[PDB]
Amino acid sequence: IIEPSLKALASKYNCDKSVCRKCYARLPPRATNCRKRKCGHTNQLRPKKKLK
Amino acid sequence: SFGGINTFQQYNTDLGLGHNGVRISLNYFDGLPDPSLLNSLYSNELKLIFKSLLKRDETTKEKALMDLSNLISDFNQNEYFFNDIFLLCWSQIYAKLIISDYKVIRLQSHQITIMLVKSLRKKISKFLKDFIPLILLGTCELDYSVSKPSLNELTECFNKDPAKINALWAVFQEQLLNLVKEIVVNENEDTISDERYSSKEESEFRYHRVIASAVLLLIKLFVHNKDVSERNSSSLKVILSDESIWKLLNLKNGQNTNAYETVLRLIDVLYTRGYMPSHKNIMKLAVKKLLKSLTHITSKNILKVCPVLPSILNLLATLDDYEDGTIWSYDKSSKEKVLKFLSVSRTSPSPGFFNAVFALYSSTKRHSFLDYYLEWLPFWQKSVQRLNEKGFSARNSAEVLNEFWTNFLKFAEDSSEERVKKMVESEIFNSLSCGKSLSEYTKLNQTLSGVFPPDKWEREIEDYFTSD
Amino acid sequence: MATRTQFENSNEIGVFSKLTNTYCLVAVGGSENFYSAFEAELGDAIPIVHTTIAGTRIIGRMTAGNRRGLLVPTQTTDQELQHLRNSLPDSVKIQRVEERLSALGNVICCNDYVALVHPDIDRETEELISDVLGVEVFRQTISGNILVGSYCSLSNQGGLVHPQTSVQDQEELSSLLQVPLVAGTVNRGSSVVGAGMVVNDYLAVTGLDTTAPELSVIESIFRLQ
Amino acid sequence: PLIEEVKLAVQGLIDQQMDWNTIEKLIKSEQKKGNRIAQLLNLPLNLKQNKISVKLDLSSNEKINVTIDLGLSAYANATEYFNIKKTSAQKQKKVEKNVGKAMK
Amino acid sequence: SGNGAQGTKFRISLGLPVGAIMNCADNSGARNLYIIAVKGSGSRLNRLPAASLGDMVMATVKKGKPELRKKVMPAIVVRQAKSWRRRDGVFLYFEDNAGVIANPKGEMKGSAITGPVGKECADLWPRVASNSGVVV
RNA sequence: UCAUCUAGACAGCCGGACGGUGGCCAUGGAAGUCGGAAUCCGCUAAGGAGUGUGUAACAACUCACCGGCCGAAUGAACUAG
RNA sequence: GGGCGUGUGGCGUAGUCGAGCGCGCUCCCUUAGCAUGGGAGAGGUCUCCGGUUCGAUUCCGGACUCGUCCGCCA
Ligand SMILES: [Mg+2]
Ligand SMILES: [Zn+2]
Repeated sequence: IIEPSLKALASKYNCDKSVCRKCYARLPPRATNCRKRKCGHTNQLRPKKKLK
Repeated sequence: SFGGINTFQQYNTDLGLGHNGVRISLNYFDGLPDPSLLNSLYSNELKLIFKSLLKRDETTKEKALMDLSNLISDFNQNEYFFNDIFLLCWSQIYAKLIISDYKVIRLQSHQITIMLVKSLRKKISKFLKDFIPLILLGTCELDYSVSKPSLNELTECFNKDPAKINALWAVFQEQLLNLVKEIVVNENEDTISDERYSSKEESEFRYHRVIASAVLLLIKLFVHNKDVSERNSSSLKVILSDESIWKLLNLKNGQNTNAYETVLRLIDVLYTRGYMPSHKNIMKLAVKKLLKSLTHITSKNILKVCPVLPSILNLLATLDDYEDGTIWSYDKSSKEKVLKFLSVSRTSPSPGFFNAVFALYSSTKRHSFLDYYLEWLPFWQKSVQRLNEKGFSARNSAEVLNEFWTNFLKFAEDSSEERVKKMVESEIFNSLSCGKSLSEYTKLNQTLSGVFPPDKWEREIEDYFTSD
Repeated sequence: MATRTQFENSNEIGVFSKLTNTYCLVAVGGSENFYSAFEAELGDAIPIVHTTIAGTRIIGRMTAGNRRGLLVPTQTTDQELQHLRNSLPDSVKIQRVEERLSALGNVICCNDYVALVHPDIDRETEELISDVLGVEVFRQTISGNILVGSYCSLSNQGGLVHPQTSVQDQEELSSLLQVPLVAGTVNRGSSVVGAGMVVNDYLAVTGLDTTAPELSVIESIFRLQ
Repeated sequence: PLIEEVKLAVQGLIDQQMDWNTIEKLIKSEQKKGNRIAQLLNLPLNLKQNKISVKLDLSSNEKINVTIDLGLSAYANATEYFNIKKTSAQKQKKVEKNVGKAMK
Repeated sequence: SGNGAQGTKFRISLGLPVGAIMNCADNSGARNLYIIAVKGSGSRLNRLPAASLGDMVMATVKKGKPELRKKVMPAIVVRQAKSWRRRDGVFLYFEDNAGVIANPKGEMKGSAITGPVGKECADLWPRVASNSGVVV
């Protein structure tokens, strides 16, 4: 156990992201398009897979 | 950092050994420190030491103990670190640690607690009731290495005052008894040691070592406190009634007779106190078990069990006196067991064995336990013959033979019969004549000062010169 | 105690260490836990010497030790011999042995009073053992095992021998050594008991994989309680 | 209400990260001590599946072991049992229609 | 060597390539060992994997007892007979190639070793040093 | 091509987001939110017989709607260089 | 290598979405031989595992699998 607030603060940077389906890039959670050129700024995004 | 609540313990409302609001118990499953208390510890370093102590591997535990000791050594810097919360947690862990298989863990834990008492004197008063019984149990542990240092440290802690050490026995006697009860009655071999990591044996071995320490403590408590029997009778009865103390009286299996010896001492002490006479059931249970032990001694284990045999016989003689040999009456086959025991015992003689045998005879003669002529003499004669064939072989030989003669001579005196007199003379001559080098060992000759009138011995010397 | 120790992963402590009543010898290339076991258990009363014998980390199989004397092979250098002479107390005698078998811990199984040797040792080496160690010597094999030092662990109180040993050989060796002997295993069933562990009057050190019945057999036969 | 307390008690031990075997030994010890919660719990626990079996008196007499998921609320666990009943009833109704034709 | 190594080993001049037959020094009933592989050997085109003293090899019993023949087992080289240099600069060699049988962890299948063994092997394998008569 | 727009639009904060009514069937329960149908009034500046989270069912939170600040364009879908 | 088919009792072998026979032998009875017959026996995870079904050899998917067939150059 870390602490509940400290787990929230660490998960803000480590777990509450989104993943581009084409190029696996770690993206902002409210993003609409990937920031990478190689996937062509696609809008195929998924949430980052949580535990539990 | 630490999570979870001991909800079950709250329902239980039993503090076990602890009187400070924390359950303290020897068994692994319960009495573990509460997580909230662990969070409350003053420093991160303390928390880490505790986590390591909880972990099963010994090397990790030893390192943690070493770290804790280092922190205590620098007390002035770390006085802030040690707080009631630390003491409550330590008390719960210390109990588990003292039962540890590894000696180093046991020794270090004892040293650490003593240091805490010296350094935090007068602030550990609340916790003295929890700590003192455990410290004492360590000082009364069969292994010399754990016990001697621990006692020396304790004496030093109390400024080398004998009175203080004795006072401790008196002040916490009720608590000391509670610890004994917990080991003897509350615990079982399984509870003390995890089954997965231990065999059926070993688990038994461990329990027995711990229980032996409890008995040694009980004997010490009785000696130190004269009025213990009256004040704590109910508690004493429950500890005594349980068969666990008595199960220790088995010589068929087991590494040492030291534990068995401790039980014998307890029975003797109880008889001297009169508790055994006072409570018949406890006495009968003890006596029957002792008789069973006599059967256990066998030719295969005679060498191993030989030191304990003089002691066993001596206790029996004392018990026989009670109730006019009432002890033999309890068991229908007791006489047979004794006869068998004697036959096995005679083959291997240990120092002091003969004196015990005579003592038994002295108690038994008034009530005619053994026929003097049909039964006893054969035992004596065979014994001398055996002694002669393989006498010098051993060292104690001179002492052992001396003993036989002194004892046999007394036995012979109460005969008023020709056969006994004849046997004495013939055996004496044989013992001296085949001999070995009886004259040469001056001590042996001195110890065996004489067996007959002076002039006759001279006549026999005369025959040897006169012989072909 | 039979103390659980490893030599960097090795569960054979008799190979890398030699323990007597008066001194202890440990290899120079050892871990902190391995040194800390001997330092904590032995205490400050008994010197512990970090030594190398003949340029080798193995010292227990190279040397045969006693409270009165220490025997070293011919290949031991003058620097190692002088370091042992300075570090050891004045009571013990250190003498080089000039003998073909040259691995004295494997060759010789010895205690304070009586010793068992390899049958084929030279007579000068036997007299050298009897002189320096002050110990009476028998040439005997343990059920056909010529390496009595590797296949027996011996102390004053008792002895542990090879597990596959004839019972007649057990009472013969027990009567010859005047100590009780038990056939048993060490380090989760390893046959080499003398290489497996070291023992003296009050301490035994064994590998971590030595199981609890084996450790109980050790403390029972060596009377360490 | 009693069931919820039982669930909380088991959970606290799990949170500590205590060995599952040790936890069970503890339950047994508590039963000897007469802890009420301890008495309710059956000795074998399917911790791997997070299921605890708790004996419940038929009438506030005989106690029937009931599987409870630690994660779900006590009420929720009960609904799952109710759901099984509902599914069984639906199956039975379909079977009734099937039987007449099947027999022919 | 590899897994069961107790420490490292300085480079000894390689004397036993693949296909070499060495004497079987222990009392396991095997007479010779035939080397088919060397543990830890590198890869080069046309180069035979060669063994030195103290190395662990894979070997078959070509001559010996039938329950030891016709299978592969690990072995440890204890006598080399090709001269090699130590860091004190003596060039030394035995008069025959010899090895013992072991498991992959390194403990000996046999119980006693006949003849000398090298100290570079005895330091690296403790069971070999345990059952070894003379270490040079 | 649809919509909104100085009579205050879209983002961002803040407040309300209600009664008839736990609308009718159906379920051991399901009260806006397991489903089937209907989907209407009042008070309104405004609030769906409910957008989700949500409980055994509740309770609770949030929505799309209206309001203060902002003062001017903005939202959705689609087409092709 | 690939493709394709296959699989039932201790053995063999018949099977509609509703596991049978024969044999080895379990027992009992039988007979002028150059010795048999009769009557009751046991025995399946239908290769295996899922889904479907109302249940599945029987329906379907996966795996196993044994048998088949086809595959280089100068
Ligand atoms: Mg090539
Ligand atoms: Zn992308």
